[PDB]
Amino acid sequence: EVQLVESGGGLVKPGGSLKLSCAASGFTFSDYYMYWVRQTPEKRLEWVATINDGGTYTYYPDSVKGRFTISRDNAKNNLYLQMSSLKSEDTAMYFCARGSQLGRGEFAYWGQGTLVTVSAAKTTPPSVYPLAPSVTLGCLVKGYFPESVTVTWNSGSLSSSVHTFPALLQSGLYTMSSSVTVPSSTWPSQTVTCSVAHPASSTTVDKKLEPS
Amino acid sequence: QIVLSQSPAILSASPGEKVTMTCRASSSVSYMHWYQQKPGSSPKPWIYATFNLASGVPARFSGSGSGTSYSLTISRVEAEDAATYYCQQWSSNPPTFGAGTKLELKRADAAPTVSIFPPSSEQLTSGGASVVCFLNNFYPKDINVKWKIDGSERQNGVLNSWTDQDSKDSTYSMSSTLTLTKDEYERHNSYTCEATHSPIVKSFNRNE
Ligand SMILES: [Cl-]
Repeated sequence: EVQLVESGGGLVKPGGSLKLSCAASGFTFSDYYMYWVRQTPEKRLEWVATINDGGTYTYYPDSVKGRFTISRDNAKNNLYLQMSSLKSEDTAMYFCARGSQLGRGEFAYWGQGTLVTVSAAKTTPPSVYPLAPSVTLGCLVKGYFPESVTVTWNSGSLSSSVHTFPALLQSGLYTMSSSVTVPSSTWPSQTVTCSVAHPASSTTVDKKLEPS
Repeated sequence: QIVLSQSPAILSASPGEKVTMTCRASSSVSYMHWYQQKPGSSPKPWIYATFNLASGVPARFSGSGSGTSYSLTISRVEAEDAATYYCQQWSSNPPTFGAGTKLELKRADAAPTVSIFPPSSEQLTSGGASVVCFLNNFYPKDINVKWKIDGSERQNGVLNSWTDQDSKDSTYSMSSTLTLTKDEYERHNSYTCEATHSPIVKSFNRNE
């Protein structure tokens, strides 16, 4: 399987610099053009960089040219995007991508993406509060910056009955919630834990769900 | 740059129907590509080179067109097809993408499962009183929520967040959060969350 794993995304100030990585495997990396594409918070997709097999030719849209530099390391099979003179309009999810030697310029493989947030606000870890009264439970994830967080319920074994509410920004900080629905014989007879990870603050917070 | 105009913006369809979404280009294009995106994941290659289905793309999907107009057709729509579909060209530099067609599925009306939650002890100690209400797995997407404290409708401090359509049951969910300080929350006893598409209500009493 072709794999593309982005890393290095996160929080950076206007005018600042951040460098993204993309670890590629499952194909001979040095036989392919590589690309970065970003998706804005308005969900628009835009191509932001193209690089050669050998890294000798690079192409960019006018909006990033002079600011972003695509490079690659064919030994380690990493692709990079040095971003500089960052503006708030560069806030986006950044995907590395691989095409096809068949031409036609399709994006045949995408990474999962790394979020870049351009902002003067501080990194803040979340406060996690259980939401306790089929029975529905939740965890409120309050007062964090930047995105994203992930909430898992009993290590993913309850994922099918989960809802993940989009984060809202309020007083410079995000707040979101996650719900899970389980049989009334499953809780409170068994323990239900929400596990909240915020990579930007290297935090993982666990809360047990217990009746109020 | 070749501008791709995708139509319609929202395609609303019931399962079983044949639907077509359109991608118009400002200028002629040799090949059109299509991606499917579901929330929380990157766009997935879906149709490449106008006609060809990407691996694990159902046969219900077809692509067609030439020149300055392309289409993506679903012979019989299923619930799992709910997602945003993007067309993309790279006949000339730069490569460009359309703005997406969001395919929404219809289904029977469904009342929300409503859950109201009192602030945790931890939060009240930290001077906070977020009162949370879930309206889960309802249809259609348009629904109203109202809060009452001690019997009076309260409007300020209510923030709502909607999910996108569930791929399995074609329903939506939403959270409504009444953000109080502990001081404010402790002045009152009865907290009510009401859903209207005759409402569905849920309440708790602080004193219990
Ligand atoms: Cl989970």
